[PDB]
Amino acid sequence: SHSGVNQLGGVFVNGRPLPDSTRQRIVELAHSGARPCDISRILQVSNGCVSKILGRYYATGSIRPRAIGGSKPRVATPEVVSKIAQYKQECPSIFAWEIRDRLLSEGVCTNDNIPSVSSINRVLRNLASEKQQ
DNA sequence: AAGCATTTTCACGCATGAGTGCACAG
DNA sequence: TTCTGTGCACTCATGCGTGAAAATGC
Repeated sequence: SHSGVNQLGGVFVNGRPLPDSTRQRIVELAHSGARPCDISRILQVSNGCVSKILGRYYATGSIRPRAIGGSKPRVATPEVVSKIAQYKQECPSIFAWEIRDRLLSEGVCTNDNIPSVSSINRVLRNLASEKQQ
């Protein structure tokens, strides 16, 4: 990414959150009685942004930005993960492909959402450390 | 009887960044 | 041969701030 200047002379990084320092400032200024437009002017942050941050702060008490990107589980869904754990639990010596075949035959997954063996072992590894935590 | 200021909204164009499944290796 | 661990490149459905138009407010 790269920094830029907005119509107010403020530096912003397109697609990224405003620095925590600015976010704290925003709430700090509001707390002392500054209206959103004042905060916008002083901190050279867009009015819409000031509004969103302040709004979310009042609703959640958080100044931290939410998680951008990533993705949601496609094959390793919670029920599938429970099942995988379920299979390993009752037969530790079981192979990933054996676990795959099971998820399929039992109908926990369709040929469209069946995890790759790799993912299955990844799931298994994720569970392993999880219980070490 | 007349407008500018504020605040509210959200389309935009951006940058991801979790989850997945390969090739490769032990 | 099999299997499972590593490292990678890919994917898109997210959330970002901005800018500006639509509401309000004053």
